[PDB]
Parts: sequence; C-alpha cells; structure tokens
Amino acid sequence: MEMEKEFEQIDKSGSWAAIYQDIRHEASDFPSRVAKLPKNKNRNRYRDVSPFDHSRIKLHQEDNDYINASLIKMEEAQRSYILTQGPLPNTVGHFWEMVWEQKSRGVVMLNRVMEKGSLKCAQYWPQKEEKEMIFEDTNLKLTLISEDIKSYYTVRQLELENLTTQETREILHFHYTTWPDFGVPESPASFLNFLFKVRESGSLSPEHGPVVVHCSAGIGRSGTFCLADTCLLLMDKRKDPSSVDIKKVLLEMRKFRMGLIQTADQLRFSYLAVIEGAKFIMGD
Repeated sequence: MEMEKEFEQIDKSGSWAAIYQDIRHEASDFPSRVAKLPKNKNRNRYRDVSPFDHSRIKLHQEDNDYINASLIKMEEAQRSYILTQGPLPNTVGHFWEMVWEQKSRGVVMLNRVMEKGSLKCAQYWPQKEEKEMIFEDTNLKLTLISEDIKSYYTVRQLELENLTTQETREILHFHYTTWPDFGVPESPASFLNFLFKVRESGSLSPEHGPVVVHCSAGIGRSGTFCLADTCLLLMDKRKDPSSVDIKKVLLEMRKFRMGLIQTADQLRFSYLAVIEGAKFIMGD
C-alpha cells in the first residue's frame, strides 16, 4: 500500500496511538546482560535504554569493553549506523575511542546540550580552536578546526589524534540545533535538508566506517534519522517504490536496538519525512 494513502487513512481515523502500540508489541526482545552488570551503572544514562548483547559495539580494551551503543546493519539497503546515547561526563573518552576504532567519518547530533532546563549530554567537543581537549583515559586529542553556523544546523570540522601513534583523522560533526523541546517539527523540510547535507559529505558511504548518530537516549530522534534515510534509499533501489513498508523497516531496525521511535508523534513525523522526501528520490 502506498504509504501516502496509508498515512491519510490513519490520520482521518486518528489511530496513530494504535498503530504505534502494535509496533511496540511485535518488537524484538533480546538480552542486554552486559549493560546491566554493576560495573557499568555509571556508563548508562537511562536505566530502561540498553544495547542488546548481540549488536553492541565493543571498545578495544581488555579492562572494560562496554559502551551504550548499537550497530544497526541494514542488509538490503547496504547502509550501517551506530546509534548511541549522548555521552556522559564519565564516557566522553569512550565515545571518541569508539569513533576512532570504528573508522567513522561523521558524528550526527540531534539534541542540544541543555533542553527543558536540564543537561541532555556532556559538552564533548571543543568550542574554540585554541582550546583543544585531551581525553587521558583513552589517549586521544580533539581540536576544533572550523565551524559553520546555519539557521537550522551547524557543521564542524574536527581533528582527532591518536596520541599513542600520532595518526590524525578529520571528523565531521553535523549538529541539528532546532528540534523543539516538546513534540516534533511541524514540517520535515529542514530535517530532510539536514539529512541530505550529511549524505553529501560522504559520512554515510561504504568507504568509511558507520556514522555515529545520537540524541539524549539514542532511540527517538536518532531512530527517525536512520529510518528516514533507509526508507528513501530503498525507494531508489527497488523496481516498485510503493512496496517500501515503513513499519516493516522499523521492526527490522528494532532487531538491533530497542525502543527506536519513542512516541506516536515521532512515528507520524517519520512517515511525513519519507513521503515528502520521495518527491526528490523519484526524480525531482
């Protein structure tokens, strides 16, 4: 069923809450034993958001290999993503260790450091060129190279140096700065424009490691980003674009991380984004 007609059907009948609860009921349940070990309590932001054991990213260290991060591997679309929580004061060094070890080119941030008067993640990158950051626990140096501030997003060029080997790499930071404190955006236009800038940079392409994408918990806004990207790519690849089933794609992604798409409003917004974005994929 053309998702555009499915959309009007659900909208007129006002059944978004019912549709969303069906997804919650059918979603996969896999163990997350490592996340729940006592030694990892201060590595998790939220008690009820954990990576599954089978898809979690492992840090390359013998001490403690745990980070709250998951590999979402989309086989037909030929795209992979790492979804993670906003870094905590005690995990900023782990976060950049992951970026280094997984050979990522881009980091996608979908929240502000403070929202609703509370801290949603650590200030984990430098704000001034001449004030670099050193992460002593993981032996990395991070320098701000340039910053481009736009009305709806900011793009930063960063240099990450492995102090052990003195290799350096350029990382691109894509920061969507205008998601509202409550609800979802009224129009998907600026979110889609942002997605296309990430694509244009190479950060999603197979010559690099998977992009790292986060919000506060790494499941809601973060799930909207990867769901929209994968659905649009499938509509490009297939003979019949109307065969793409957003609910089925979301359930596939939920095999790799729990809770993706946190509200019925985020589900509706994901539909709207794919419907409007297709009016470029289909040619325009």
